[PDB]
Amino acid sequence: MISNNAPAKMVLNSVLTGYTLAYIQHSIYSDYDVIGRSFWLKEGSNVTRRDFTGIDTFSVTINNLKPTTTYEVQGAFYDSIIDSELLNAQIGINLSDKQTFKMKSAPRITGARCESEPVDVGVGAPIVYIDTTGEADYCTIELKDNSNANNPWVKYYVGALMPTIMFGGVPIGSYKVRISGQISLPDGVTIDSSGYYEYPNVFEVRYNFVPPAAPINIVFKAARIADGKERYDLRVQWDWNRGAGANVREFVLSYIDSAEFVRTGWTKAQKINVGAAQSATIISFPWKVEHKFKVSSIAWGPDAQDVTDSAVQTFILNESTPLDNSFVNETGIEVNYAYIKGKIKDGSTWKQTFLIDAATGAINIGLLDAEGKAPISFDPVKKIVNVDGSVITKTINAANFVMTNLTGQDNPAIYTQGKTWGDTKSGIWMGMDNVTAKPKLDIGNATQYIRYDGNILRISSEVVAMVLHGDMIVNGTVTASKIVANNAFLSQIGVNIIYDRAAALSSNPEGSYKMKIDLQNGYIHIR
Amino acid sequence: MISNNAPAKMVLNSVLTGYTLAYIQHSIYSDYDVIGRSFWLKEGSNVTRRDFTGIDTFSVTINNLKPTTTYEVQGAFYDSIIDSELLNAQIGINLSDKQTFKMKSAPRITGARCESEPVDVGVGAPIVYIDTTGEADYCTIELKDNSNANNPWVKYYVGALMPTIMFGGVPIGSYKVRISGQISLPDGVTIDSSGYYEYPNVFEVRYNFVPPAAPINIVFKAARIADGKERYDLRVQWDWNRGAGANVREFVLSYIDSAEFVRTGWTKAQKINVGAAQSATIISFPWKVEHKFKVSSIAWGPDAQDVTDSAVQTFILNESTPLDNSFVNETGIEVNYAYIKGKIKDGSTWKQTFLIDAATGAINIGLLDAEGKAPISFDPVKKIVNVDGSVITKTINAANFVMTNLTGQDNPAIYTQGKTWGDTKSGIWMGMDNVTAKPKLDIGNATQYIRYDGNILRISSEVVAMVLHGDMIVNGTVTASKIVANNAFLSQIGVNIIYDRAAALSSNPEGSYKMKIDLQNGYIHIR
Amino acid sequence: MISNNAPAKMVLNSVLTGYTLAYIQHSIYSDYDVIGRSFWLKEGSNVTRRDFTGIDTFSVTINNLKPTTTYEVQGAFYDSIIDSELLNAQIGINLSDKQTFKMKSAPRITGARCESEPVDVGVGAPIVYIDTTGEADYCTIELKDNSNANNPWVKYYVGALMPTIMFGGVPIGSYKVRISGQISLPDGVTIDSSGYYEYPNVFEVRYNFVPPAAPINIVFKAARIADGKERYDLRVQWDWNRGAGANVREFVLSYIDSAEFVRTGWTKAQKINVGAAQSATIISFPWKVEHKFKVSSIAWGPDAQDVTDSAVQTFILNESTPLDNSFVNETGIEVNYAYIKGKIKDGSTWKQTFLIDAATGAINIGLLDAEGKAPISFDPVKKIVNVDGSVITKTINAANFVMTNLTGQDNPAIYTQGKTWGDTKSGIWMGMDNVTAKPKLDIGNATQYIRYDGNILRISSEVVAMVLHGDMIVNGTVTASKIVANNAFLSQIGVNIIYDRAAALSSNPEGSYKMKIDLQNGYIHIR
Repeated sequence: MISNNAPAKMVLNSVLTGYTLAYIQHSIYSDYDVIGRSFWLKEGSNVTRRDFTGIDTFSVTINNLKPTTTYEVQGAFYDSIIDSELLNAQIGINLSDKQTFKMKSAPRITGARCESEPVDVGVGAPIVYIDTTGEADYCTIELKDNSNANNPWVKYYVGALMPTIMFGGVPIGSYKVRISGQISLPDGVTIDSSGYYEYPNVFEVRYNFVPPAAPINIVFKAARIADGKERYDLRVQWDWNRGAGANVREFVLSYIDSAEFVRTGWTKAQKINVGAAQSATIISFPWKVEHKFKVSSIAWGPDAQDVTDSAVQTFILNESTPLDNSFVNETGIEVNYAYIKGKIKDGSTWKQTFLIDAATGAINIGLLDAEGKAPISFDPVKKIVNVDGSVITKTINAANFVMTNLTGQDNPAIYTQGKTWGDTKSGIWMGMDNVTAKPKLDIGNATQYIRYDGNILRISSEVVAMVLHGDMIVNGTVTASKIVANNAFLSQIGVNIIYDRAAALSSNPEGSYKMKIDLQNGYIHIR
Repeated sequence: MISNNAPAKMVLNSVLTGYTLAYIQHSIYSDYDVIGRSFWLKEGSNVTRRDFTGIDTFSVTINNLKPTTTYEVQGAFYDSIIDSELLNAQIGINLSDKQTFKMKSAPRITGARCESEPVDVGVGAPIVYIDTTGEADYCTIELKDNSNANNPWVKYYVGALMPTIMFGGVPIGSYKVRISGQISLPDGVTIDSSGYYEYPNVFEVRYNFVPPAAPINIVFKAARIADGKERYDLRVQWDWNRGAGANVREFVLSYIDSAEFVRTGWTKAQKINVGAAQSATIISFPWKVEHKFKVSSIAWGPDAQDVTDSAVQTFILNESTPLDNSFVNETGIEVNYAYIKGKIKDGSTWKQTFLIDAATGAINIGLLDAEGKAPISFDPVKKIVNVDGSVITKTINAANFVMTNLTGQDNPAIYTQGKTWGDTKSGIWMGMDNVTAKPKLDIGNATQYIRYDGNILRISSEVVAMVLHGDMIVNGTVTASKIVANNAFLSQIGVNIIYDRAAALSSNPEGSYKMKIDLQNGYIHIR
Repeated sequence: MISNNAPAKMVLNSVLTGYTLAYIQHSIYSDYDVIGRSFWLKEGSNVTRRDFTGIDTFSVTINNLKPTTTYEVQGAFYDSIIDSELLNAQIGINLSDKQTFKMKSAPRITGARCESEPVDVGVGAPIVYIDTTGEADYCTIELKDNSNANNPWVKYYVGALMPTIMFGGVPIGSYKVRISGQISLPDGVTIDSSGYYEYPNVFEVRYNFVPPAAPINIVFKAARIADGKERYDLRVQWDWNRGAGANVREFVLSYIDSAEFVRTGWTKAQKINVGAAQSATIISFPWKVEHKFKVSSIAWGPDAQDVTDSAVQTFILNESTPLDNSFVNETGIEVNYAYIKGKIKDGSTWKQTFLIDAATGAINIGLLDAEGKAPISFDPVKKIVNVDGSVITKTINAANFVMTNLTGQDNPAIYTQGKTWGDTKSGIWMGMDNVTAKPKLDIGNATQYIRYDGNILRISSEVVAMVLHGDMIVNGTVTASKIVANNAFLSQIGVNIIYDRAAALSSNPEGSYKMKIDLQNGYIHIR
């Protein structure tokens, strides 16, 4: 009736599994003869045995646990009654009920990625999205600069595991992430770590700045003029779309002369700043000289910028298709590319005085009365110098005598307008008449006057009509109808019938005489 | 003298209170007959009893703790000596001193709020301010997209509690936060959680971009001209204030013609970019044509922008109140809106030659000598064609004979200036004199000349004065004072007293003769 | 053979050292008479002793540990067999082997610093770099606003220690950091803290915005003209470098008139916006009027901006060194700063008609035939009014008779060009000839005409040549060669030899007569 009742059945109160060790909580013992414990483990197909001599300890910590497996543990006590052999056999020794414990998996990375919002401008925070799927309580994460050969590892986040671990403040450059970890145990000193695990491939952080797209739908137009001077205004309009790249910042409008691009390309070209309205204007655009127009979509990134330009689009303003042209405000001196002129506004009669036209070289002055001419207007085309009138004239240098533009029917002459050779009026006419080819002339009326034609003259008037300043040896014939004188130193005579001035000047020349010597019929009558 | 001394008094070494369970540390036992422990709890007004059979365990973990209350716990041991009845009575059984333990409150949220700095431009980090006021050691925080019906919860921060928990990197969109938690215990396996606690109302994250305010205090001014051509320069100045909205970015100056706004509104309008100086300029502004001016305060936000405009303010430059006008640099061809002219600079005498004025239509040429006229200046107003002098004249087409502008006192005439009909000078005068209504004329001196008046003539001169080219039947009277001839074929005679040229041409016509037949007194003297 | 074998040797299973307390794990006891433990500690040169009465406890927690030292601990048990004296002596009492434990150092700060990327624009996250080098598991970090006298401390990060602790979201203003900490122990209730440790000197957070540098390498140039009107175009180019300050944002080009800066400085000055191309252009620049040009490098910071300007650089365009000048497009009215003119293009002959030059005051009209003159061109310089021809002339006001510009050798005269006094031609000549100083004249041919010289006349022609309208008292001499009449009322006579018209008019005046009374030789012949 003497026996050694074996120590009571073994129970396992609590199990806490580390990565490579499990801390197991058990019950108390008896039998006064115990030596230790004999723990059996079921790996799934193979079994192992361990021994823990010394009983003062109140819990056990198995080690050398094969990674990633659920084990079944068997508790037990043994005394000197049962030897090592029977312990191997496990008969007579009490054993625990079957309990299986899970090994917490190592910290596993499942996704690493950099991301932020599409950067518009300025400096923005780039976030780091690293995803882990293990289990621990003191996980550690480290980064290393991939660029250089040596890079003392750097640890940035230490804490509990998460499906997605995100933290900012990382530098942009190359950095690859390793993963570590530890698991705690109620026994204070013991602490189990995990093997380092680096991602197979590095990743690179960068700002989300992306070059934008160039503007499209370029359209042109212009306002014809300003008030005067024909200042032609050119406006540039275009549409820029959205959907790819970065949010474009402002623009820059660049253009150059057509004839200047050929000699040199897009250097020294005309450039102006642009607003956010997608349309800038040139207020005084050259006329008839073409131009190459380009619009640039300048972007802006946190570190620098980059520009995408539209395709070249040349255009020139001409007399075709202007709009918004209500700047024709008459000012009295209307300078235009097609003409420079001076006019005087009045009522509804735009009375114009001065003009120059670059279409026919016409030069006009003074108000118009002719169909297309004015008193002192001009026309170098089909040249003509046309003028009239002169309030003050105290001089000439050449005669201004002949009349031309018709060799025969503009008779060279200075005369009274409206009267000529053969008019009863008392007007005048002088010069070289050409309807007779020689000078005509007439001064005075048609009865008391002086007439002349190039060949001959007719002066049917007297004067007081022989006034004498010299001695005459008459080369013509001296005829007459009557004669009164004081004496006569003659040469040869004629007197048909001798009257006397005793009768001649006396009344009736056949009057009182005393002897009439008629030499015609033997007539000597003596009284 | 036989007794079972009850197990010694019970002490509670340490207490650690979880949310729903308290881990209590106790002392060791004796008496060889113990069964377990009998813990009494004082809720404040009601008591509960629990039993823990089995003594191998070294500490206890009460459960089912009513939330948010300080409990008084009573430790105890009991043996088979005292039954369940006496255990209920609690007499003879030793009891512990009175200790009260506090239950740590659940994780409580007290404030949730999004905030950052007022965004000027670019992408900025929006922070999330969530405030919790509980107590735990493994607090968890999760966000959920409020927008969609289904949103797999997301956990972002795991760590110790804090008065204010702030973490960035959250998306802008809708997100509401729940709160969880756990509390650890020295016993490894046990871990107590907390019930989920979602904020009653969601909150929405957004950038701190706010529309700015429009510019104010609009003021205009202009510089009158450029060097020449009267290029009028218009400047726009305005003041933009600060204190509300976002930090404005740049501006855009838009304006349109007055007469064009009526037909169409703020479309196809003139627009230019603006700087940060709050003032942009138009270098060649139209003259006398009004304009509607608006200045836009374009903002810029991280995702997009928005513009607040000022009120319309129309203005036109005129002859009133220009400034900074020191561009009057004479160049010799001064084109102006009020006149186009050409002048020659010299010393302090701005000698001007050419002119056209858009105030009176005046057209001027050549240097001035008259009060308001020049030799070939003009004035279509009160029209007059004024010219003088001609170095070369080889032609005319009409006579240029009459004189007008005074029908009577500008006598039609071409004559020597300074001499006329009745002057002793040897000058000339011709034409239709009108102070007598008919031609006056005089060629030569006052003694040997030819005079004429429209009616009659006076030629007091001779010629070699009867030169004869024809035969004369005299229709007047042929008088005379002396006569010399070679013969005479007469008709009737008169000879008072018969002298002879034997005496007449001979000296003393009463000289040598031989018989004088005087017919007056019977006088026949024969010698 | 009776003895009290002392309790077996003392072992120390595990040691966990707090800041001020160490939790030591030990073995179990025996001997039925124990009282407690006697722990000896080796500070390095001095020893201390402690006692722990009561054995129910299974581990010990020494306190009052001198900071920052490695201690050697000695375990022990004692029974009533050995008294306090022998316990002090430590003979007979069993003692433990020698174990030394390290005290974890307090949380030490080694570096505090604010840093971010150099801010270009917008709001950016400023990070806080605080470096700690201690050891704990619940480290705490707090910030305090240095500016104000009272600032309720704020705690922002709670977690494990790290070589460098970085967290964002801090306000910019003044903030100084303190450091705290705690260390956990397996015994649940006990928790050991650390003394507060504030950095000796505060630090201030600020954005990394820094003022940029002004632009350099300023260079000027211009395009001469537009199509017409001589619109001079001025371009401004400059280079801005990189390496210090912030990334400059855009620019602003400001300039003012030279003569206006003296009166007032850089106020009311001309200003235009600028693009990122570092070059803006003025399309119509004043000519010959200098200008002061400044280019501003406006920056942009998260809160506000700041501008650094370049040095003043004045320049004026003149006839020296323009470029890109291919805007000379003839239009027929070429307005220029040096001349305003109107010309008519044709073939390779740029036929020019109208002109005004601001170099010599020349005014030109009509096509040119002279070396430097045209029919109605002008030259107020060395003044001359030159004109010719008039298609219509119906009026004059002064004679236009005299000829001048040569007092003697431009004879005042209106005459037929190419003929004068002494030519056989039938032309004319009138006026005041000056080579004789008095009028010359001739009308008609050289045989039947009227000649005149200022003094005398020669009319070698007849008329039907004595036409009589009055009665003549001849004041000259009336000579003759022949006489025919009807009667004669004479005064005194002469008749040499009495013929008769009975013979005179009859043939042979010596013909049929009847008595010839010759008074010369006593000759009375009677028939």
